[PDB]
Amino acid sequence: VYSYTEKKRIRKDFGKRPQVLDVPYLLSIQLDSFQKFIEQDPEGQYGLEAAFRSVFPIQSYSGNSELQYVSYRLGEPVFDVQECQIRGVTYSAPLRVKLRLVIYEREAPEGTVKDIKEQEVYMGEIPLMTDNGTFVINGTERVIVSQLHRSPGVFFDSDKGKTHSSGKVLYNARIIPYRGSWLDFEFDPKDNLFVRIDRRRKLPATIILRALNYTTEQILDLFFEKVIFEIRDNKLQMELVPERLRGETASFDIEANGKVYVEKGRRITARHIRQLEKDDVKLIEVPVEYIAGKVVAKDYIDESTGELICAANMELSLDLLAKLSQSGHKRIETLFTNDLDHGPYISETLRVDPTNDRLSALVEIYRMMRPGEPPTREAAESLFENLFFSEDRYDLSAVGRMKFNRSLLREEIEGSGILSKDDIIDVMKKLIDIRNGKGEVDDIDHLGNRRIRSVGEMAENQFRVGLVRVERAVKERLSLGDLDTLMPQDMINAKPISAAVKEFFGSSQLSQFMDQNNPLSEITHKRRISALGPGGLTRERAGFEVRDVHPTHYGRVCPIETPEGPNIGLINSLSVYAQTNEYGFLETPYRKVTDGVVTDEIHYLSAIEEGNYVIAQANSNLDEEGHFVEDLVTCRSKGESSLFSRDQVDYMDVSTQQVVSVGASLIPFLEHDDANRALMGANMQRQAVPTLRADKPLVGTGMERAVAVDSGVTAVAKRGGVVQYVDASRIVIKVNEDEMYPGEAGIDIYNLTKYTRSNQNTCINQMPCVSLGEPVERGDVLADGPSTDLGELALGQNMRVAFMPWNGYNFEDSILVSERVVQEDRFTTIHIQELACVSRDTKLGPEEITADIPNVGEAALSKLDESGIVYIGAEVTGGDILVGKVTPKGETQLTPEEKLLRAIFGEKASDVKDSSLRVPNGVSGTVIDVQVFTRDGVEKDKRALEIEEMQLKQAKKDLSEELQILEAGLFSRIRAVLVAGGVEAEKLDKLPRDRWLELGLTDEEKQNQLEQLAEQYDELKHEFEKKLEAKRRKITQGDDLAPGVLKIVKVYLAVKRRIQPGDKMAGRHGNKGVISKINPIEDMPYDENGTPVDIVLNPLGVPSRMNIGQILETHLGMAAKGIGDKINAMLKQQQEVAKLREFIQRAYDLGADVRQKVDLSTFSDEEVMRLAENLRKGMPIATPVFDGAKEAEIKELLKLGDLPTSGQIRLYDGRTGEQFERPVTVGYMYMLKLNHLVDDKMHARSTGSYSLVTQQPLGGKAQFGGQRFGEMEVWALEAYGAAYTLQEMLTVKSDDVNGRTKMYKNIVDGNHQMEPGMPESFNVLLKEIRSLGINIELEDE
Amino acid sequence: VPLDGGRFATSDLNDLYRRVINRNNRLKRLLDLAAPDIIVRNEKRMLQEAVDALLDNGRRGRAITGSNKRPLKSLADMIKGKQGRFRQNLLGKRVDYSGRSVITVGPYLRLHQCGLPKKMALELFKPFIYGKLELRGLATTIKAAKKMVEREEAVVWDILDEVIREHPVLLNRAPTLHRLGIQAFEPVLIEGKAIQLHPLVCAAYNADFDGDQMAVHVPLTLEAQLEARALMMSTNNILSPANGEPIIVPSQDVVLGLYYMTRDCVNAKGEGMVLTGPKEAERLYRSGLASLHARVKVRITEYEKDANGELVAKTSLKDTTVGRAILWMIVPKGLPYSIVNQALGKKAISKMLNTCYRILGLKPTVIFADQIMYTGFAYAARSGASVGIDDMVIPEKKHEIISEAEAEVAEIQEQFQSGLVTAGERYNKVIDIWAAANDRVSKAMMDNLQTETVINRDGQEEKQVSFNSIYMMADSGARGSAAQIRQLAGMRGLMAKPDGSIIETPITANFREGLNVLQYFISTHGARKGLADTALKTANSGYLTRRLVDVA
RNA sequence: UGGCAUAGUUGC
DNA sequence: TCTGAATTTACGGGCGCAACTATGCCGGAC
DNA sequence: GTCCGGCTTCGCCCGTAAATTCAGA
Ligand SMILES: [Mg+2]
Repeated sequence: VYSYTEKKRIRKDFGKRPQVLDVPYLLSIQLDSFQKFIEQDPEGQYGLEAAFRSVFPIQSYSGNSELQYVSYRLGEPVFDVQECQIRGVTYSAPLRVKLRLVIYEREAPEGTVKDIKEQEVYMGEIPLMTDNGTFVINGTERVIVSQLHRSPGVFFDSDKGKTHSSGKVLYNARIIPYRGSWLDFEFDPKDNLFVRIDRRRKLPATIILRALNYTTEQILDLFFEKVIFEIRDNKLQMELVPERLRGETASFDIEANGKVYVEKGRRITARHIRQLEKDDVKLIEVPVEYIAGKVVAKDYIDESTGELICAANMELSLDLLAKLSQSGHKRIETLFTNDLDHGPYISETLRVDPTNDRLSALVEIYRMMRPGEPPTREAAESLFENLFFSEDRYDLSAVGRMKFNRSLLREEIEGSGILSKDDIIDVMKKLIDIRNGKGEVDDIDHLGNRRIRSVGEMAENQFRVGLVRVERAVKERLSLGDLDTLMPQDMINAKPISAAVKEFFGSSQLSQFMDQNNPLSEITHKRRISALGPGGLTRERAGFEVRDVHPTHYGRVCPIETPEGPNIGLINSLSVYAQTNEYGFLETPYRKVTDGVVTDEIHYLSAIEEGNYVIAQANSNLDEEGHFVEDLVTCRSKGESSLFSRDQVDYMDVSTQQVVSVGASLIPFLEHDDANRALMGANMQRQAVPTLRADKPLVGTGMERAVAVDSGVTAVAKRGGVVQYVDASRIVIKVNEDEMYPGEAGIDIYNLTKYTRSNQNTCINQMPCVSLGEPVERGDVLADGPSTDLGELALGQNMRVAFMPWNGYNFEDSILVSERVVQEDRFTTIHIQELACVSRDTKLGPEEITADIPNVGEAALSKLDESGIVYIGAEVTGGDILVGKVTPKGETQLTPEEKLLRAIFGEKASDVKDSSLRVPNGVSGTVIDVQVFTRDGVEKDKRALEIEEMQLKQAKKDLSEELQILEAGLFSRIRAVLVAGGVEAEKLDKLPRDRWLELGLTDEEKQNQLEQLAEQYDELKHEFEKKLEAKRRKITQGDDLAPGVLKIVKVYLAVKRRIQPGDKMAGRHGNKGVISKINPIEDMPYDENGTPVDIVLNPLGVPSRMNIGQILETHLGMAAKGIGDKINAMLKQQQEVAKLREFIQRAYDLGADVRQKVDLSTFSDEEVMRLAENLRKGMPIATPVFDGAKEAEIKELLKLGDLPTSGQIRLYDGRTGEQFERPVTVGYMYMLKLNHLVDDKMHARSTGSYSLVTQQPLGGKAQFGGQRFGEMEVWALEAYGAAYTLQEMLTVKSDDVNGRTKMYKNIVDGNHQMEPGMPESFNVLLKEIRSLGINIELEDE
Repeated sequence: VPLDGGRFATSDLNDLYRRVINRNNRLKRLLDLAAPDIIVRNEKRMLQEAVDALLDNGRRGRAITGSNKRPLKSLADMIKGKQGRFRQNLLGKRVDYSGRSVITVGPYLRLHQCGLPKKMALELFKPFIYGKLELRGLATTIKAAKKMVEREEAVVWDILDEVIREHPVLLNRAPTLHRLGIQAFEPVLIEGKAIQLHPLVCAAYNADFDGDQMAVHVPLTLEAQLEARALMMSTNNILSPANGEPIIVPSQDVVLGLYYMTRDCVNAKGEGMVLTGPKEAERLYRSGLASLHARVKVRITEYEKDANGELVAKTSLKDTTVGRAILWMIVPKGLPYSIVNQALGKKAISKMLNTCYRILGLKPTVIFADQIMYTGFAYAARSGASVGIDDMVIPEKKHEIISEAEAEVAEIQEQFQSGLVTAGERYNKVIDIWAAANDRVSKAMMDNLQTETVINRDGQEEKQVSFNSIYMMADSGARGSAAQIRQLAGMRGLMAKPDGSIIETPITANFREGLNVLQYFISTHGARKGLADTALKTANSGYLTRRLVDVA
């Protein structure tokens, strides 16, 4: 079945596999993250509620007064999104928080307070996310890219041998908190465990253990096992645990029960260990040499002296053993320090450090943190307590605690945000275990270790950063305030919150100017994952570790859609089906496989969870019941693809597209393209400019419709219904009774956005795609925005392409375009440009927008009105004055003699100069809009008055139109209701449509419905009047302009760039090219039928650049057009519907095992005609990204038409008329007109403004700058003998003021000779060196 | 410098100088009233820190940061580094009389001229136009001449044509890796917005026409113009400065055209007939009576200058083809005939140009290169050499080679699991056997591809070198080599990670076939390597060449 | 009317 | 207990060229 | 609106100087 919208044009689908999971809402991440930031959460886990409950309540430093929290609310936006874009203000909501302040009197901890004062205090504005996932901050739409940082937790790395120049692999364990201080436990070549906080300086690890109030003997007991020596009679009978004997050599003869298990010298083998374990040997006799090297566990005291004889961590010797022999110690504890499994790392760390007591540890840590300051006991204690244990200054977030528990093999996943003694001990023990040899270090690039911050989370973080400062201010004020005088308004200052929030949304590395020149560009900019930004990496630091594709990127990140440049692999793009876990980790769908049957229930799996599973590949054959037909299927168990049997399969890939993103999923025959060329093809689809008319890609992938609909460029019908009205700038849909809510009536109005500027100076324009009385279903597109045809993404145009060299005009990558392409204006683009003239209040008086422009005749000012502003619709070219402003800020006043001399010359120059915003040279077009923003109290001019009057009239007209449309719907509903139970029809037209409150109806719910409709009418009228008043107030009031600017005049030109040589064009498979010639139509190659080819490409670009996908596409495109041709042949000459539907059905049934199966028997011979009309320009074909059409199907489709199966036809030369031998490949390929137009690149300068510090030419073309003769260019000129050229290049042409002025005068005089001089930048260098204590001088000859 | 609004630019030196005067004045005031030793000591320390920050910020530690928390650029920071005076304003400077624009092909140009747009030509040569206008009396005052130029009157264009006649312009591409990245051309005024760049010089510039932009500079003085004309003209840079080989060798379309022209097949139209000269060959080919590649006999007169500089004619009957005879009309006199009696790949054409240069001179070589470009373009257009999907024929030996390699890796893995070999040597053995299998597949592909065509209509079958488009372009050296055609038709082999680590898992499918999801995931590792080495490891080559230049 | 920072992009 | 050589550790410099577009540019007392 | 001021760690490589560790007398 088809819902009357995709039935207009059914895209022939070649996908073999059946779709299981519909493509999710592509903008889900942004909208969901922001919705869970402002939405009220009773649990307080998310967003502003969490921030308030974490900060509030606030008490003074003592228990004097308390400020607590009740709730918060978002006020209505002051201006609409479009109004904000026009005016330039942020689209934000006021944040009003109900705060109550309580007062505690003398000895009233829990008793009734003196007073409670509650007020709804205003705390800054918070920017709002529009329906498309974008923010309007200062009139420009901005996108906050999601960040991919290291998850909080504990991570163990290696620094594998790059240090110490000996190959030893050190080991480091970092405890990364969400908000706090970094703690690192590092090893050294001597295998001593050291610690460092915030990577300041490395100090022994045991110090912090002592800082946690641990005694040395307790530390040794904690980190080591204990060996017991018993002095029963002699020889120190040792308690031996046999499993501890493995891994070393028996230094003595081991014997028990008269059985020498291991002889002297020989090492202990496995068999000996088994025998000892089964023999139940507990105590053994040992020699005296063995204990000579052990370390005593804990301290011992002598009974006689009562003092110490041996302390903890002391290498026992004969002397110490003798000393403790007579003291009465028979049981001696030592540390089991195996050479290769239980290292003495803690023992060496304890020995090396100079710290023995807790206070010494605390002062050492204080001096490390605060170097030089006089330490204090309380200061050091407080510093250490606040480092990792204060809830306010340290917080392992919930995800952080979860990861911390997971990495330590704990059981629970919930804990405290702060660390603990047990946590640090466990981290150290795990690091020591890693050092020993058991366990493995973590890999940072694993996607299970990297989170996904979104706009909501970062906004919450910045809001909390503002709120902590607000808390500090409130706490400070609570101490010095007369409590019973002030409400909680002066107590709270909103400046910190607004400052932080607006400084994050406006000036941040992740809040970026949106790339808006395509639905694809926007939708893939919003689904962007950046490893950079605050808390992330930097493009100059990370290298060749996060750039590479990890095995865990499968299904969670696109490996091919990444930018090429300084940051490659750091700006990863989210995959099509990838979602974000509850904790922020990327997870992807998978079909569950319980038994051998593939169940149709979807489980979302994260990297760590997916690791311990075997997932069958997407391209696995299944039957009707669902069974892996092949005995062995290809799966991937632990990031390692291999072959597994039919039963172990635990999961299957939901779709074949899930490995790529929404950028690379739009490339047909992706699998045949080199991955680099897929990357470039996606990057270049992101740059295509919307042409005049969309052209419905003939060879798509089925993701065009999803991309177009999900991106907020179309007008998707909110509710199904019937198109009641449709014009160029509005749609009105009468909703069906089934979907109609009770009461309000209830017809949807869609106001299409007409020609308006985009962030890239493209054109945003929505055109209706429905007619009057045409049924529409829910979710169907009514109007299609830029680069869209009938709801399908159409970034470029498909046209006839031939692959062959043509007289060198397609030499390297150049494209030869026929004059027919430019004649049809198919690649003609509309670019809207904004020019702002600002009149300011400067010194020497203000600026004026008068039309009395000096030094210019009336001819140049003809196009301006009486107020000095251009007319709307005037065709302006380069140099024309758009808004001529001339200011009293002119020149100085002339002294009596000076003024008399000036007047004697006969000149009436006044004190008014010419600024006069004019069109940039080389830019033409038509003026489509003029907006005058006037500051409060400036006496707006006549043009501003006219604009405001027109705007007020238009606002009234649109409001009245909406009101009467809704009321026509309401009256129609009322009339429909009246048709039963006392219907009046003959006399219903006699009385006016208004006087329907006095009618006669029986007693039922219908009269109640009529009353509800009447009340809806009354409230609609009231809100109508109020809305009109509000719009008039907003239009008539002034504008909050910048400080010191009088008024702004913004003129919108609309240039139309058709096509020309130098305009870069590319396909979808990384194939570029600048047009080299607009060839005449009669000069192009033509086939037997005389149809010329629109474009000629170079075949040599296909083998060198292994993008075979174009050729296949071309062939398929040809086939597609062939089908359309036949339909056109069956349509231009009218033919019976039977034959037409028969041919269409045969075309749609062509395939191997396609799963589309469109049946035309249920079209009613009237939708078939519309389908044929849509298919007469070639049948659209869908080629899924990795489930595409095989070559055999392409040959079959070619043969269905009258086209050769080879895909190559015979062409004749347009010039000579002679046949080209070697039949050439001709088809239909999808060209894109990338946003690199030659007229935006061409630049030239002979003389212009020069920089200030160094008198060199300015840089760039926005300022009339010169090209940089780089250092390598200087080397190149030195390689020649070009000494004079170089000298004039760097002296007379760049920075010799006298030299360049004289050279210019000589050129004008006709003499081409230069005086070399000395560069000014050299003098600048000399002075800069002299600004130091260095005396550099140019000594005489 | 005033910023938008009343606020001035937040300069860096001013802040540092202005917080050194602060400490100095504070310390002077304290010493005036004899403040306690501790306070004056701390003030002296702060003054020392401020002066150290002013002279070289961040050298001592705690680089003081202004608003926006960016360390201030001190004097040391201004004179040193890549952004300092030496490497930003003294060794390389911005220059007037310079423009930039996208480049196009313009095959019609000669080697010594480049197509300059009329608009950039007018904008660059404004002072020269003013001088000509004053000389011809069309504008007495420079204001009048400027007004005439900005209106683009019909008469200033004639001035522009008159002043562009013999005024070379330097054309420079951005990465001027070697001295041929900046070369002088005679401008030809073009109606457009893109610079037309001669096809032959592209190889020197490394300038493809897929969006590349180039910069035009105008020599001003007579010395500079003569240096451009006599040192930097593209017709003087025939030989690369790094080696002796020519640098203006025709790149991809010309070589393909010449390869197609100079070639033979066992049976074509007009085969075996005896021709009276190259002119007859061209007449026959244009008339359609003989194929461009058909074995014939042609009376060729070649000039040998083995005498004391005297060209001696020698007439003989060469067994050749129609295309070879036609091409012989372009070769100059002194060259032998055998120089055009081969297939004329890219290396053959390069050797041809080199020999012409060594034997005849410079001007004959320039003319020969221009004629080679023209004829190659024309006959490549005539050939209609296209690329299809049926041209990447898959070998029938690919599957069995793959199976044998898989059996080898299976047996090596079996040995490894038994402990006979360790992980590193197992990995090395797997890599080597996969490389051997890939080489075998490539060899079988090329064997099946080169002799693919067997053609006969006059008797028994006779094998010949194939006319396949992919092979015809690979053999000619136009574009691609064994590796890329191998990836197209044969198995594409092992990949390498960005850190120069080889993924032991190969890719068993070519590009004509699928490359399923798993295979298109191993490939992305190699693609990431290739793009990272382009954007991250180019700093090493640039640093090395800068060191080499600055030592020598 | 020229400077710095951040982000994005093009050619190598 | 001293003294020289070799080794280890700490710390400062380097990290290609050219080009185009956009926004933002200081926070605290009278 | 006009006037006045002093909390981030996390890269790879190599050359060179300072500190340590041998290895003796
Ligand atoms: Mg290029």
